[PDB]
Amino acid sequence: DNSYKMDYPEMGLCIIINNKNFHKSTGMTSRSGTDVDAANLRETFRNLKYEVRNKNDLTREEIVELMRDVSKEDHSKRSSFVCVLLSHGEEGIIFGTNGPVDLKKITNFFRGDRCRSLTGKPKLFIIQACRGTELDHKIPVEADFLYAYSTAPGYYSWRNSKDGSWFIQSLCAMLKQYADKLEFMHILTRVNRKVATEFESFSFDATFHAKKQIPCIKSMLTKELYFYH
Amino acid sequence: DNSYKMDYPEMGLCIIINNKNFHKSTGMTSRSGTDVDAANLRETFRNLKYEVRNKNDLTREEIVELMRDVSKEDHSKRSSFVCVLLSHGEEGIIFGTNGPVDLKKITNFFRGDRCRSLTGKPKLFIIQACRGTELDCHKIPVEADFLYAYSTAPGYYSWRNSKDGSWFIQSLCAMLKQYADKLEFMHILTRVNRKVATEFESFSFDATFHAKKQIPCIKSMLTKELYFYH
Amino acid sequence: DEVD
Amino acid sequence: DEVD
Repeated sequence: DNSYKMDYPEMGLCIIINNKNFHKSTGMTSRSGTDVDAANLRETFRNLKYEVRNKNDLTREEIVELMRDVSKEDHSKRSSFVCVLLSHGEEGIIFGTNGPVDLKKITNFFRGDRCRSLTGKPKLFIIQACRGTELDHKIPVEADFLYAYSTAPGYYSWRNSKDGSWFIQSLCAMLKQYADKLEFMHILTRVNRKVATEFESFSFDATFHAKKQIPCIKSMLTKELYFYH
Repeated sequence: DNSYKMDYPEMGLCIIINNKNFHKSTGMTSRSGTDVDAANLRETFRNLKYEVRNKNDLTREEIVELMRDVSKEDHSKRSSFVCVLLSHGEEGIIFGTNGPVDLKKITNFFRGDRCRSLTGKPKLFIIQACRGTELDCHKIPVEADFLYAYSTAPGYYSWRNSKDGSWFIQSLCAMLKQYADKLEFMHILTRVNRKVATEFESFSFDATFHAKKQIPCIKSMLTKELYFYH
Repeated sequence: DEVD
Repeated sequence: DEVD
């Protein structure tokens, strides 16, 4: 009734795209700490019984091909779909190693009318990437997507080179503690509070020092989502 | 701990901006059915014990001034703040009767560092307006504790029935009436998502606009669970 | 039905 | 701390 059916034979895929090293010509810096995030996510979603696939350092062309191919798999026996993007970004954009890709292009492959074996099932996109440079089918084709953004629209997102990103480390911690207990929006709300309260940047550069972050949940889900059943 | 404190002496303000009639020079159509929405919202939030203020047909200048003034009130004894916007729109924009205002300009007045009597309290913006023309077919961040309940997905038109009111506001009020005494707010809004997505489909003599669907969009920067009761 |  |  009010909750997604999560007792299909499989929970579904968890695709993790981990972009650390970028082509020199793009002028984008290496994302130290992202391997910590990727490993944390792999273990966290493994324990939720997702079929995890980790991909590292994909070009924009490889990202689009991977998403297209995954969207053409038969997900009939799968409850849900999860994609995690770890990269540089701007508003609406995630970076391949050699240039940007529109988030819309990626998510469009999974529209209710374009991936029929995921129609009516939750499709979760978890995005650790900047969104700018500020500091501090009788159902809709866009239905059943959830975007868990690391940061508010327009804002930078913070990544610690030793500890991993504020958002991903918090997300994994909350999933570990609460996935057997809380509905997903409430888990993400705990993530919001953790990031907002427990982190503040430290920098020798006054422009970047003492800055804060709030993640942003964007839900077009039509049911409650529990990882257990 | 995990839930916003909602037992201050007052629940807070509910400001409803109801823009129906637009200056002829803007070329914007009148929004038939919006009074039905405004009345439904007034009653719904009255029953949740909000101090409701209804404003009709405000210019862009009046919207900015109203929101500035409300942000300068002392909200110390209030649990929360709610603003409902009913108008034409595009992505990031809501229309005054004489032209657009950036949503960011409106919401900025209520930032944690700019409205101190609402710092740490939930600030809810409920928006019935188009977001484009696509058809479906301190030690706290200053942006923390905002919730945007959008009628439609980013980039998309939003649907309003001239007789019944808008799909989103109709559904929102129905779900608040049924569930505000028993469900957390994100779960209420999820029920609103399902209602809009499943129970409505446009009817038009124009093939371009016929048989179209809508999904609302919850954008949450809240840090706690929100229950209207205590 | 009309759009906003 | 670095930005993405």
